[PDB]
Amino acid sequence: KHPNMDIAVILVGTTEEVAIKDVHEKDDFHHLPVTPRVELVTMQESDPKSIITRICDLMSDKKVQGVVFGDDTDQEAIAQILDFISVQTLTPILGIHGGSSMIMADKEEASMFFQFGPSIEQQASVMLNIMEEYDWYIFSIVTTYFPGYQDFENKVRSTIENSFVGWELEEVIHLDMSLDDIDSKIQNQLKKLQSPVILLYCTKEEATYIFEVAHSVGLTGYGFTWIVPSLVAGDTDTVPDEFPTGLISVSYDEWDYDLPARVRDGIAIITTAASTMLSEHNSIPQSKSSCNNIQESRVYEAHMLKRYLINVTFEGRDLSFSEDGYQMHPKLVIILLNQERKWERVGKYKDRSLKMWPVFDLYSEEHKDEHLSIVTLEEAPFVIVEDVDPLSGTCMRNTVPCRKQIIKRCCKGFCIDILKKIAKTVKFTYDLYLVTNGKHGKKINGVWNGMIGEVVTKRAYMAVGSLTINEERSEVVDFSVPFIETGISVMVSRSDKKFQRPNDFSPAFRFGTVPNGSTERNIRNNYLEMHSYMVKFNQRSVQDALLSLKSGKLDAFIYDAAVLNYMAGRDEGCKLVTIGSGKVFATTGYGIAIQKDSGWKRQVDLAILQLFGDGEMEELEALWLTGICHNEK
Amino acid sequence: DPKIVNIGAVLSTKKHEQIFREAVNQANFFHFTRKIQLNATSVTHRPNAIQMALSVCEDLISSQVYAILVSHPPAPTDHLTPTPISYTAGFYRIPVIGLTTRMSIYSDKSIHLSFLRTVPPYSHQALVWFEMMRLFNWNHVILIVSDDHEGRAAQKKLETLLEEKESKADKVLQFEPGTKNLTALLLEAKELEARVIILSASEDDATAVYKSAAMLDMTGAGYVWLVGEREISGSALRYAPDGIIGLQLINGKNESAHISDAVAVVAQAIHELFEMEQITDPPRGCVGNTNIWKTGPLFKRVLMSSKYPDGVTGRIEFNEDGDRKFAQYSIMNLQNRKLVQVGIFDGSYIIQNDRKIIWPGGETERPQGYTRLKIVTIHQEPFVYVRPTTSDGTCREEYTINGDPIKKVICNGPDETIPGRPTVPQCCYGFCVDLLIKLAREMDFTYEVHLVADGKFGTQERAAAWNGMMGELLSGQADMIVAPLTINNERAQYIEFSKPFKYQGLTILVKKEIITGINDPRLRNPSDKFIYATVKQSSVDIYFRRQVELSTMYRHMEKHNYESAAEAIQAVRDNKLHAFIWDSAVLEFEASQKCDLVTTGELFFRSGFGIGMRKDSPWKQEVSLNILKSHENGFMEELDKTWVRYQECDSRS
Repeated sequence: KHPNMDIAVILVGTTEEVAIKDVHEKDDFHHLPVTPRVELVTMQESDPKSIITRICDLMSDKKVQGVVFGDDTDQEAIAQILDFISVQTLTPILGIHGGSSMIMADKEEASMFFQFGPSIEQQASVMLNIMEEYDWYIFSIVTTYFPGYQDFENKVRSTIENSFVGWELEEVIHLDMSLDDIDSKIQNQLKKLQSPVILLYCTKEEATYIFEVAHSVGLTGYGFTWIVPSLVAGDTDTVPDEFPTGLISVSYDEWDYDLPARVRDGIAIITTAASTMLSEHNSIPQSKSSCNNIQESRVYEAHMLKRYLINVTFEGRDLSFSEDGYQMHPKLVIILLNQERKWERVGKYKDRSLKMWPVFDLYSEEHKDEHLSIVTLEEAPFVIVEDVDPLSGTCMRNTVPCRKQIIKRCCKGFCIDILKKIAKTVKFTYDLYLVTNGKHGKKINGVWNGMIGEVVTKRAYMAVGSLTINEERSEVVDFSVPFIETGISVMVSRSDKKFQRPNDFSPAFRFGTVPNGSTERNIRNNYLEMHSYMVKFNQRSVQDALLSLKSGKLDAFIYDAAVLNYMAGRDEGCKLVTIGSGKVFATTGYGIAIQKDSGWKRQVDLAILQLFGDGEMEELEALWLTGICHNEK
Repeated sequence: DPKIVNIGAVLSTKKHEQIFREAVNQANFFHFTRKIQLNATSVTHRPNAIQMALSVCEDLISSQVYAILVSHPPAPTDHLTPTPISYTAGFYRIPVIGLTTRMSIYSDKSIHLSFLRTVPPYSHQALVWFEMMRLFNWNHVILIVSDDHEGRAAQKKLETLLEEKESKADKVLQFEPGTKNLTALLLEAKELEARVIILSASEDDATAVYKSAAMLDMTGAGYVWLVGEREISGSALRYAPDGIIGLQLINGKNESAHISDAVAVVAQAIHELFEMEQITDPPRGCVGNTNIWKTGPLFKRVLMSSKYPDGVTGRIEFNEDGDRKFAQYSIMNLQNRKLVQVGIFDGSYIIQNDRKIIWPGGETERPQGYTRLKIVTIHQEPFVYVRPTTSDGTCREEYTINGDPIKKVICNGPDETIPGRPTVPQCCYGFCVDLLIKLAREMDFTYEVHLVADGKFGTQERAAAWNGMMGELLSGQADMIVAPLTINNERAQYIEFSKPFKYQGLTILVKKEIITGINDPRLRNPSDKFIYATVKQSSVDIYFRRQVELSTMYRHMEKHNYESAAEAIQAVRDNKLHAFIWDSAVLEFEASQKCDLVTTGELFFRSGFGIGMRKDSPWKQEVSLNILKSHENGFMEELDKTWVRYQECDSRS
């Protein structure tokens, strides 16, 4: 009738001979169907022989059905040892502190062992949350052959692949502590890595050697930072200063709950599993404990216990385990090495979510570097050059300075404003000048000309203006997304092949465009006859081309669509209009030069559509682009 | 002064202990006894793991052993009975050397970091197979492994061997131990073209393997079997098939030869070791020492590099894992249901004994080696049609507009007709089907087709993989994909693409009866009032997401998306949506089909439709070669002419 279970618990260390005996096991939650019978024993220092002998010794005829282990020790190995006994006994064992809590090799499925340390996977997740919080995107991993490697590498891989952010894994290193080195082979590899944020994984002892070596390598200093799992920090009571300062690592907190409270949790788990198993089969869990002989019969039946024991809840607190035997989500604390020997808490993390305290600059611009000179050209509706007031001596209002080698000229306009907003958003400073040779880029035989030349010569990082886009320039330099709808178009007073031949029409027809243009090059590429014919009708400048249209002596003019539309809107008389709906072939937009695949690149692009994203472009269109004509609409 | 340096061991019997001590004394006599001396300690195997571990900590380590030797017990209990010692010595990093443990699970340095052995594991046997495979020139094989560290390790090793070559996973087959009936898995195996087989399993499992294999007559000629030492031995030998090829490690049974040699190596290692300074004796006794032994890893390092090529066992060198290198095996044959040595393998090169080769079934000499295509599709109206087979009866005699009977084939695919979705047997007939059978008459292959479960062809999502038939192709659910698939670079890196059967580009469908360009100001001027509709996860959506230049325009399309082609055409027909965007090949046929609806503008995103295959599969090389041959004769032109009706429609204006 009366179902009293048999249980044993051990504490090692505690910094006392006469370690606090039987502090707990006082009846709590007595309602649980099985009452615990407890035998407590302590042993001072850990050994495979001492522990094995003692645990078997307590087994005797005693027939204990469960064991909880706890230690003052920093030792990694201990957990595995007790686990081995479990494999042999099929008697459940778990541990609440220190080494037993420290991670171990994947547990044999038949075997029953549990740890109150966090899962390796969980820890890796927390390390990732920490890096994300400080937005440290780029990192590398240094690991050792100790167990959990590649469960860790895999976990990081899984956690990393899912996220949107463009984080970089730089290197992964596997070095055997065995075959200990004369070569300082670890020094030889570690020296290679250039990455700012390093994850390390190893045994408590190994971390010391790797760190001395890092200190030789120069990896601990100045901008590089290291992040660590539970194992290295261990107890956190003892810290060789071989570890660098600013070292960041996660561990379970002593302060939140003291060790006896944790032991109470363990006992509660064992007796709750016993109560649930009871409820299911009304069967006593009690089994013969003696290791030396064959495992007691019906202990083979014990498997279901593990199945029951994986998730257990008491005191409004979840003990739920994972298949490996680590608890699913114990509360965890983000810890740092405060200057000197202090381990001082930085963050709290629980379940799904993490919270951290410090705001900024935890523990020559850090975010970004260098300077960018820019070249442009003056257009009649993209950039305007103006002569500054001599009395003032310097530029006024929206006008931004630009120099031309031949004298300071003052540039203002669409490119100036778009550039200005972009500079404000991405927060960088820039030098602006004017191009000399060939304006917008031009090809004679083998060689390029214009702003593109200064982009290629690296005399310019980015080129801005009314510059159109084409396959060749996109090939040589990365272009920004088009901000405006534009292209080739026609402007006249008021595919048919009328353009294709003038000669078909008996009176001579006339049309022309500005030479050295993307338009003229495109024309020569696709339509030869038009180019060869139009060379006679080519005009010096847009104002002069306009002179050919306006005063007569030319019928039609062809040019960029944005300029032709703005000119459509702005004319001394509404004597000029666009073609059809002004719907342009070769539909394009104004882009911006960059060097190559390496550039601020995408950061620019985002900025651009944010400009339209807030609707500024419509306003800027009304101010700069909008013409008065097209008034009868 | 002399210094007595202890060694320790666990061995089968007291006689072998005497052999051990004798070998040790031979080591002492033959190397300087003035500087150093070696002392021997040993113990018989104990009934449990625990008595033995206690023996190591008490009986051995109290003697300050610099290393331990271990051998498999007289009656093997479970497996890897020398598991505990590797752990126990391992705590202190005391090097352990096994004589009889061919077990593979000790190869991982991580779990057992002190473990070295005078024998290679069962995994390393693959070195032979690759060499065997090398000679006979069969690149195509099948691998059958039990599921455990042993089998998976064997697979990893062989595959790693293959990795230097183009990686060859012709097929791989995993079964879980203790399973009496394996029949289904072999039924899957026969379908694979490669006719050569290699397997690793335990004796009991192997019995079941051969038992199941004989039922399906895979033991017959034209099939080859390659196997591990364990497979030929025991009860497995009894049920073993004729003509099988088999392996036996040399001196695997003998502990003693390995004893003399291991101790010889230990002696050489120590004498080489004491040449170095800053040495420390191993911990005295288990009790009171929580700390490792700093020398131990060094002792391991020299011992792994310890040469002494002349030995009773053969050449000695150690791989990175501490496993032995350049070991010798003796190949075995099953002739007349008895074991015979056809050849013997030593070093990196096989050696052929004078005995005649045997293959399974009757062969004087028969090195013969190396049939189905699983095809997947999607429901797309012009190139594929779906109707269920009437009752059991198969397919309709329905005839094309040009008098010909319509061809048809069976396809298993998703059904929405039932409330739950079963993979349903169906009849499917298509342009792509006629093409496929055209190939099938042209090509040696035979075809079985089932439609992909997901209505989508494929898109990257969720880690994981792109959902849809493409995902089946990488997964191998279907080895080849026949459908109307546009061909793009994002997909292209993952897989090989057949030369396009068709050339078409995207376009828009709008009802005629009262869109300027691919770039339509009307698109450019979107309206909540004027809808423009597409399918999410359609490749067009990939065009929208991948392309930066139009990236703004994507979102307007994203709104009010439809799940499938029929619904998308219907919306325009129902007039729910004013415009529909899709590639022409699917759309133009419909444009002909109704004429109430029209296609407009110029095909943009000009592309082609092609048959998907893995880059690794060479059949695609023929496929394209065939595709071109089908283009030149105008076969495609006549097929499009058949399946594009063109009957009633015109330019409306």
